[PDB]
This record gives sequence, C-alpha cells and structure tokens, in this order.
Amino acid sequence: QVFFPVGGSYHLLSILPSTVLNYEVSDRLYRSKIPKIRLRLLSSNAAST
Amino acid sequence: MMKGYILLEKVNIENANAFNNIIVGIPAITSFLGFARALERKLNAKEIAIRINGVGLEFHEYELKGYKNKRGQYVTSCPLPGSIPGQNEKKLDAHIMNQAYIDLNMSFLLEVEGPHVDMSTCKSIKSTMETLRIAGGIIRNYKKIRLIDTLADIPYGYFLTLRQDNLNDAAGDDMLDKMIHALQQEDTLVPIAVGFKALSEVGHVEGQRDPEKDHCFVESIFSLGGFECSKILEDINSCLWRYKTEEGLYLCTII
Amino acid sequence: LKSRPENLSFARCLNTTEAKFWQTDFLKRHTFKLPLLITDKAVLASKGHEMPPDKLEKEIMDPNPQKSQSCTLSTECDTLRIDFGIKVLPVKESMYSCSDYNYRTAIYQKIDEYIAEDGFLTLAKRYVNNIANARFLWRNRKGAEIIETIVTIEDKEYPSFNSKSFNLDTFVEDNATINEIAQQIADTFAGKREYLNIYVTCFVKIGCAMEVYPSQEMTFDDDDKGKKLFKFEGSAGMHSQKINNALRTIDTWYPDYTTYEFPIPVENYGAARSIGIPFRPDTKSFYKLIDRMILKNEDLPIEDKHYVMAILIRGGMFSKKQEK
Amino acid sequence: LKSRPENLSFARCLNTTEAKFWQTDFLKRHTFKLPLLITDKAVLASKGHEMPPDKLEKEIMDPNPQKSQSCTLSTECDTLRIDFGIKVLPVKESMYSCSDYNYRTAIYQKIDEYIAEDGFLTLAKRYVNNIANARFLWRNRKGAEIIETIVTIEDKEYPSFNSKSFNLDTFVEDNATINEIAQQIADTFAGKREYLNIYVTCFVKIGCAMEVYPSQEMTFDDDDKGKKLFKFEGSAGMHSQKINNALRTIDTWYPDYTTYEFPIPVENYGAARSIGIPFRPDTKSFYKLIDRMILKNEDLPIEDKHYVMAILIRGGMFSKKQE
RNA sequence: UUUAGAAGGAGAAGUCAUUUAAUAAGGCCACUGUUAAAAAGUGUACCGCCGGAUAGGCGG
Repeated sequence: QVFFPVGGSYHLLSILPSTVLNYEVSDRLYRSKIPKIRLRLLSSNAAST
Repeated sequence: MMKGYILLEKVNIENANAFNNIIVGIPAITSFLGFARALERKLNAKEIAIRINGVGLEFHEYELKGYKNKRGQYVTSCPLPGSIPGQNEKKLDAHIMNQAYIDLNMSFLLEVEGPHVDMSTCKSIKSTMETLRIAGGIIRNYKKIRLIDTLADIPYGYFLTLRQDNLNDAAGDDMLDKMIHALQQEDTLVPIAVGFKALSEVGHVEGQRDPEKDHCFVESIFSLGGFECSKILEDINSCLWRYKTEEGLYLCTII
Repeated sequence: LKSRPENLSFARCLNTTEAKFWQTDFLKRHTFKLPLLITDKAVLASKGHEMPPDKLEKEIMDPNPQKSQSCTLSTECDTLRIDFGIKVLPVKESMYSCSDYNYRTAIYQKIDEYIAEDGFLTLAKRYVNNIANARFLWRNRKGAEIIETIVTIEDKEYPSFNSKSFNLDTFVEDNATINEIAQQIADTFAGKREYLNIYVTCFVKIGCAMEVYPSQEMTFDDDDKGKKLFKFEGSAGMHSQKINNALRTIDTWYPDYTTYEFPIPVENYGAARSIGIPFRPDTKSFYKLIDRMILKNEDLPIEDKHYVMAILIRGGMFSKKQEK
Repeated sequence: LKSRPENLSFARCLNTTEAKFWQTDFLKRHTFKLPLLITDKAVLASKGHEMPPDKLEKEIMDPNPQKSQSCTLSTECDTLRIDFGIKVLPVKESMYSCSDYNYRTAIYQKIDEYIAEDGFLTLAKRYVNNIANARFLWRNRKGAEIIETIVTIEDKEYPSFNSKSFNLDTFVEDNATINEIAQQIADTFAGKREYLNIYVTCFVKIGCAMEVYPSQEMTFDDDDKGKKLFKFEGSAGMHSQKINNALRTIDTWYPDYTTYEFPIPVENYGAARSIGIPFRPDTKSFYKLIDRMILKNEDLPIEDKHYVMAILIRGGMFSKKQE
C-alpha cells in the first residue's frame, strides 16, 4: 500500500500484480534476442501454494 | 516566491528495491517522486512551507546485487529470509519470494516554490535529508547540496527522459509487440514503470494502512526511456518529472 | 482497546552499510591499504558424503570435480582491515505505520514511561559492548593475534579498543569509552538528537598469506552450485544483515539462561539459527508480552521491558493475525 | 541422544596456505632468490590413442596440434625453493554448527577424555613426521640430490632437516626437533594455547635447467581445451589442498594394514587413489565408528579414537537426512 | 507519506599422465627546412662588535 498525491489530498493505493502479462512477457522474451534476466528463485511448493 | 534549483550531488544508495512485475533493474520513478513528496512533507512539518514542482534524476554509477554468468547474463542474490509473520512464525527457515536489489550513485535536481529560498533552506534540507530511504534503500553518504540556476554548473551524468514517441510509432499489432520491436531496433531505450492504472472503483476498504483515505486498487504501467549526457541537454526544464492525475490514472510524466 | 491494530509496522533504528575489506601491514596500518580480491578455485575431491549401501558400493572410489572461490592475503601483508558505518535513528519517529490511533497513543505513552524510567542506557551499553569485542568478525576472529578497534563519532575520535581482552560472554559496564559512546546512543534513541553517525575501523593481525572469510551469497543457477563470495565494487566484504545480526546479540534474559549461559540475538520467538530450538516459544514471546504491556496495561519486570525495547529497536511487522 | 544432529559440521584445525616457487643456487640459498615463471608451449604430436580399426585405417598418419604449459628452471640455478605456512587452531573451538545441545556436550566430553588420555601427541608427531620427510613435494621428490627443510616458529629458527634419510613408510618418535615441535602442536591442539603459526621453507636440488611440477588447474567443458598450470602472484605454486593431502597421510590403523604396509590419507571411507582400493567400507567407516562413540556410548580401542580425532581435525559435513 | 515496513548460505576437498610445425621467396623508384634575436634581470649579502637574550641594537 502506497500514498499518491491527488490535487491537495492523498489517495491510498493497493498494488496488485499481473499473472497473464508476466506469462506473456516470459514467452515473448523466450523467443527473442533482448538481454533479459531469468530470475529463477521460486520453489515448486511455493509456486503450488 | 522565487523559484530556483537545488542539486543533491552524488548520493549513494544501497539495497534499493530493483524489482517490478516484469522489470528488474532501475526502480520505478514513482519511488523517487514519493521520496521527494516525503521530503516535502517532512520539511513542511518544520514550518518551512515550500513545495516541490519537478524532479530530475542523474545516474552516475550502478551495480546489480549478484554476479555475471560465464555466458554473460546476470544472476541476482537475496538475503536470507527472517521470520515471516503469519503461519510458520516458529519455523527456522522461511519461504523465499521474488526480490532484487541495486546499488546507485545518483544526483537529484529539485525545483521548489516558496518564500525566501536561500542557504537556510540548504541547511534545513541537509539536516532533514539523512532520515529517509530512497526506494527502500538506506542513504550511506552524499557529496553536498547546492543552489543552482543554469545548466553550466551541472556535474557529468546521464538523465532519464520519457520517450513514448518511439513506443508509439513502432511496428506491431499490440502494445507489447510494439515495445519489443522498438527495443529490438534500438539498443539504448530501457523499459521503466511510470505510473498506475485503476481497474477498480474508489471507496473505503477494511485493513488498509490508513482507514480514512480514499482507497483504490492500481497496477503499474510501463513505458520507455533513454539516457543522454548533461551537455546535450537543451533546457533545464526538459528533464523534470512530475505527477499527473486523471480519472483512473495516477501516472508521472516528463512534460 | 481490545487487540493489536490490523496494520502496525516499525523500522530499523540501527542501520548498517556493507563492509569493505582491505589488507596492509600492522606497523604501517595508519598509512596505506591495499585492495583484497577474490579468486576462483577448482578442486578434485572424493565421494565423502554418506550414501546408501548400493550407491556406496558403486561410487566408493570415483573422482569429484568441484568449483569454489577463495580469498587470501598476499605474501607481504599480515593485517586485514574492515571499515563500515552505522546510523542511529530515534525510536518514536521510527514507527512507519499504525492504523489505530489509541494504540499509537498507548505505545507513545509506554515508550515515554520507559525513557523516563531508565533512558535506553542499558541497550546502548550492550550494543557498544557487542561493538567493542569485535563479534562481527565471525570466523575471522578465530586464530587472531592482535585485534584493534577504533570508533569515530562525527568529528571526535575515541581511544582505540582491544577486543582480545574483552570476553565474548559477559558484559562490561565500567569502561569510560563504552559509557561515553552509550550516552550518545541512548540520547539518539531517546529523541534528544535527530540522527547519529558512527564510523568503525577494525584491524586484525592473522599472519602473512592467511585466509579471510567474506560473506557467501545466496544464488540459484543451472549447472553451477559452487561457492560464490560477496564482491563489493571489486573488493571483498560482508553483508549488512551479517553485521547487524552480531550487534544485536544481547539477549541474556530468556528462560533457562543460567543453564546455557550465552547471549542470543533478539527475535520475536527467541529463535536463533544455531540451536534449532526457540528459547521463547509461547510464554516469553514478544507478542504476548506486548499484549500484556499495552492491552491489559499490566506492569512487567525491567527484563521484559528491555526485551520489548530491543525488539522495537530491530523493527518488523507487528500487526494482528490477519483474517480472510 | 538417539541420532546425529541435522546440521552437524566442522571446520579444519590445520589451515594451509598456497605455496610459492623460487629458484636459486645451493651455495647461496641463504642470500638470494629468483622468481619462477610459467611458460606456454605448443606441441605437434601424432594420433597415438587407441582407435577403432576403421578410423585407424584412415587417420593413423595424421598430425595433432596440442597446447600446454611448462615450468622449468633457468640455466644457472639448480635449487628449487618452496615457501608456505600452517596455522593451528584448537580442536574444541572448531565445531561450526550443531542443532542439539546434548550432542555438543557429549562431543566436548569425549574430546576432553581423549585429551586426558593421550594428549594429542601421536597425531602431532605424525604430522610433523609428514612435514619432515618432505612428502609435499609430490613429483618433485623423484631424482633429487639434496632435500632440506627448515621450520620457523615466531623467530625461533630450528636446525635444518634431511628428508632423504627419513623413510616414507615408518614414523619416528625419537628426533629431538620433531618431538619439540610436536609438543607445541599438541599443546595448541589440546587447548592449552589458542593459535600457532608455523612457516616452512624447503630447498630441493635437481640440477640446472631441470623441470618442476606445480599444481595443474581443473577445467570443465565450457573452458578452453588444454593443460593449465597454477599461477600464484605471477610465480608458479601449489594448491593448499594438494599440500594438505600430503600432511594427513598418517592413517596406519585401517584393517588389512599388515598386508599392504603403507599409510594412507585420512579419508571418510578410507579410500586411497594411489592403489585404488577402499579400506574402510562398512565396519571401520567414520560414520559407523562415531555412531558407536556417541549414541551407544561404547568405548573403542585407542586406534579408533586416533582415526576419529584425525578425521575431526580435517572436518566436513557430518549431517543427517532429517530423521 | 517511496511494490512501504523484515532478514547470518555454510562447512570438506590431489586434476593428469604422454608429444617433431615444416618447407620456398627482389620493396621499389623521385624530392630545397629556412627566415630573427642582449643571459639578463643590482645576482649576490663580507669581516666584525655590544649582546652571556638563539632577545634586540650598531663600524666599514
């Protein structure tokens, strides 16, 4: 949760990720030549849970 | 009500949050704008009564917490997790979430509005600056704080400027294909999160950090950016990031 | 008041940077320093790990190529030098989130009662004692000949220490330098100041061409499980969380202290990753102690107040049990 | 105590550093020394490996370019000089990680019993014997005229050795300097001291422009193809673990010792790559021996205590599969 | 009011035994470095005395 200035006041913002966009980025970069980072650090049980 | 420029020179930040949804590396500009707004709030709590207009970022040094592979790619590191609250508090070893950390040597250019802006403001900003974090990273040291007006007294470095035109005129059916094609044909642009979407209706929710503000969910939106040297800059107002709120938009823009 | 707020979150009041490693000679330790580099290494070992009898009788005599990294002195230096710094922030301003208001008022009132009672002198003395005996060297402390530690605050240079004479189990409360530094630490924790900056430089003499032990990074990779050492701008160093763990090893108030008789770091449940058993499982955990301190407003002995303040100094996420 | 701890581990009590190579003359070995560099080399050999007959009928007479490295003495220096050092730490203050406290107390009690029983004299004597006979030269020991070894502690420079006279199969117990140094080593091992530093310098005479044999680096598939020698600060040298393998060749208590009659390096399963025969497969393995010393609390013969303490000097990963 | 708030990756190790890079040869021609100057700016300051103050004053 973060705070964003809206005019003269503040707004509370709750951030949610994007699973489908993450998967699409993963495959599109898999078939590409951009530098990229793999970032393999998630266990199988954590991914299941 | 005079308007000048204040330069925080050569600030070293370590363990800054370098992760996004699909971005690893440079932190979001919203973090730097939030740091500027927190500095403004801390100053206005001290009866200084000034406000910040635009923020300009100048990268000098960077390092990714990890190591380069033999082939050439980066592999990142992470601290050993402690005791995650919730279930399995008493467990000796906790789970590992996706994270990344970066090391930066960066300079900040700030535009201020308020009465009698002078060296007393510099002393106050020096006193109050060593109490906050930049994108979650602790400030280790800093060169100095200077009061400048023109572009001549600017140290060598590279500014991050929003370039959405190259993203717009790229070839591709959808936005992601346009982005990857623009990054394929041009090897200098980098992708940075710039703001937040809405995808939700405002109101009041249970469990928020402060249960008085208006609450709305968001999602970080991503655009392109580039680097250029200090002497190549035309006007000092071109490299000044600023907020931009709209109906369902919470973005930051270079305009 | 009924329970803890749904969103309570503090910060860390003792920030530490990443250490850096330099090598020099002991007689000229105040003049020049040389960079310390990390080298790669390959070894050919045997299958020494425990195996089931079939796997053992098959792979009893096979070679085993392995990869690793090592850091060591040169042949002309016999002193390792570690430089780092600490930043101290006030406790009252260290709270970052508190959804409830009456809980925040009660927390402020109890902290005010504690500072009026003692004044954060004990924890400051214990922290500067953990600084003085060079507990942050970890595996570099073993086999040392001379360990010298100096402390610089702002622009004043305090007299050098000698960590060899200090014991690693007891605590000294009569050293003049220790009390002088702990006074400033307690003032910064109190809120009289706004920040404090400490600069620490440590010299350790181990002999020529000996071995040093920097921090080992955690990485995950395919077809690469070798040891990787922490490089900081080319030179070797230590992680900030490694140094911070050694500093806060001050907890001597856990149950059955008279049996084990060694200080432990301060966690919520008193669990250290060297015994595998939490020392404060249910009846001395921070959660129920801060519940009885705040919600029931029941007075506690000074040891429990010390432990609660030590937990508050470290920081964390002390919110209520979340619901779906 | 019902099982081993899930995170039991040990450090090493004999820290050995990398060796460095110097060349000098035997008549002036106390006055000057010179660096010894590693040179590149490329050779044109023939296809001499064993091949199937179909390939042999078609490429028997083909050349074969190969790359390598070599390190040789100059034309005016005949003596090879090797300098290194050892650091000795107490055995009791070397247990790195352990979960159960009762296991730590039992280990400390058994170590104290062994200290009061033997005093770490036998292992110290064997280690300084392995230092004395210059086993660490490896392939440089063959074809040497004069080999001498000196040992310096602090500033006390002990009289020189003569490793040629020392046999490589028997351990002596009557040399004055050997016993004197082993006394300090045993005192450091037991805990009466807290650290010891020993510096070793060896002179080997082989002749002018002869060949030396430094350690060879290990290369994997991704690395370049060819022989690579070990460089230490520019000059040639030897690996720390190569020297440490020669020092701990003291195990003479394995079963079927009388049949073969030579020491072996102290391994977990008693494997010896010199002859390619395991010597402690099941009954006298370290895992089975220490399970009777601690869990069953059964007394062992002094030879098993010697072997167990020798293993614990080296250290390793004595963990358990989460019982 | 900052994808905010939190963190010990650690212990052990033998890389290595062999080798023939080897034969031939045309760098060639032509060419304008020259016009003016002050070592000179005092170019060095020594024998003595009262000084018993390593103070500070004076004779040629």
